[PDB]
Amino acid sequence: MERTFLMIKPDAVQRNLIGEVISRIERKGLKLVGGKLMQVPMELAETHYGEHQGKPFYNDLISFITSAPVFAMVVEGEDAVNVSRHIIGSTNPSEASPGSIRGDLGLTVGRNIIHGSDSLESAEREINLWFNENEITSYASPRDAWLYE
Amino acid sequence: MERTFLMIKPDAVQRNLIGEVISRIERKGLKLVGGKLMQVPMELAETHYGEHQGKPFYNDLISFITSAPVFAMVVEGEDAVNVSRHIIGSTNPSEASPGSIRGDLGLTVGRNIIHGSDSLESAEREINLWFNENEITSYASPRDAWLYE
Amino acid sequence: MERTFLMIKPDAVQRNLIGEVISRIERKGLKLVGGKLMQVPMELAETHYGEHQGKPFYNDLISFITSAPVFAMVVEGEDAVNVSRHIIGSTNPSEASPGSIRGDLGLTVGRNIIHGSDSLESAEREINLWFNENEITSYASPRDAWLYE
Ligand SMILES: Nc1ncnc2c1ncn2[C@@H]1O[C@H](COP(=O)(O)OP(=O)(O)O)[C@@H](O)[C@H]1O
Ligand SMILES: Nc1ncnc2c1ncn2[C@@H]1O[C@H](COP(=O)(O)OP(=O)(O)O)[C@@H](O)[C@H]1O
Ligand SMILES: Nc1ncnc2c1ncn2[C@@H]1O[C@H](COP(=O)(O)OP(=O)(O)O)[C@@H](O)[C@H]1O
Ligand SMILES: [Mg+2]
Ligand SMILES: [Mg+2]
Ligand SMILES: [Mg+2]
Repeated sequence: MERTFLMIKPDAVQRNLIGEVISRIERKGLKLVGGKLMQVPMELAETHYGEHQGKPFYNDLISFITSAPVFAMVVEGEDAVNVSRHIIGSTNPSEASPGSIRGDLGLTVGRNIIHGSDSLESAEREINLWFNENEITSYASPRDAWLYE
Repeated sequence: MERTFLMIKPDAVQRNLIGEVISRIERKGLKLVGGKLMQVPMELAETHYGEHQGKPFYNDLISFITSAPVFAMVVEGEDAVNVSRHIIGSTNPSEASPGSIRGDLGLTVGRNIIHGSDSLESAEREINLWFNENEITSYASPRDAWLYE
Repeated sequence: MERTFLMIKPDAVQRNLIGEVISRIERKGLKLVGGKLMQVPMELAETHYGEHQGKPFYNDLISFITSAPVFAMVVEGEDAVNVSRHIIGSTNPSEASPGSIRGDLGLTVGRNIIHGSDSLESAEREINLWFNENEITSYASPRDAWLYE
């Protein structure tokens, strides 16, 4: 089944919102298949956020993401990449739909709760960057027969 | 006052979200006026969803809706039909607004949690199809003085 | 730091939705810095809602806002006026996004749960009108370093 990379950022961690973010992912029908609380080393931060090296927020992003643990996830489900982006909401929490993770819990664009892969291509890159395959489980669940034709 | 027919589908029943969906309806201010847990007969499913007869998903539609019990409901309030459609959200859960029942809880279009009548006339037909009048109660909520001018 | 005036209306008070409304404000990141349960004198209502004096709904507005107590608040945070309106949703709960306070909890345009100031000008006006400076507390919170760069 399709997989994406999700990551609860240090603002949500330091706000004691880990369970609440997870609940939103779970209740959507997405399956957690990889999951670890970890500190992000500088090298990992930078390769993760490589595409943004040009920009004025870059230094502040790298600092932020490396300032306290994140909860990194691999998440499975039909159309999982676009589904997750949909529930996460716009990069800017003031544009994100109410009801979305960022919309409900994020205040500013730079501190916006959670990351999700932006495409299949960047899902497979990020999943490989953050996880080894031995860290990723595969398992059938009761509700699987009810989520899918 | 205006009434609509809502039905918590088998996916939400088998995922144990009955209470959660009812709560979404109740806090919107809609009044539950009829409700029963029931298995859907083949004949009722087919007449209820007859407008979809030769669409590719129809056989799946009919097998799903008959596969386990549903929670059938008559709900009352000003503009109940549209108000209900609005908190249910789009047919496809990944189009449905975050914060809507389908946006938050459904994963795929085939398994989208809850049904609501799509028009005033389809509400009266579906209400009549699913309930006899002696199944529909009549009562004043203390809250009404405050939902309306 | 930018601040705005939010007011939980007698309909949410009379449906016992006070904590639930306050929770959506808090979890967005907004900091409650002033707050008080109070009956609204007629003159306070009239000056707060003076703009609408001509309109056909004005008399209903005044009677409604004075029918039971309200919860008056001053809330603080970056872009607080717009951020507040965003989570609150459109005046009409039927056009407000699912997931917003008005979309999930309101039923009609006149019984729509909460007020927020509509610009920086009206924020300062409403805060001054409803509160004295000595009822508005100023304080560092733990989360602050995680909401903002
Ligand atoms: N204008 C900005 N100011 C500060 N930080 C930003 C800005 N734009 C993006 N960021 C940070 O960079 C992260 C990645 O940006 P981008 O990849 O465009 O969005 P997304 O995280 O939604 O995929 C954002 O989630 C955010 O934390
Ligand atoms: N493209 C599709 N693939 C699978 N199932 C579908 C599809 N379109 C509709 N359905 C199913 O048929 C039901 C009724 O369809 P429709 O009347 O168009 O939507 P709604 O239920 O939003 O009014 C939907 O609730 C869904 O269960
Ligand atoms: N057509 C209407 N009918 C009844 N009440 C209305 C109407 N329009 C506005 N109101 C009431 O007056 C309040 C103030 O109106 P307005 O400033 O237009 O909206 P908002 O409160 O979203 O800033 C609304 O929250 C609502 O309680
Ligand atoms: Mg991106
Ligand atoms: Mg339809
Ligand atoms: Mg206004």
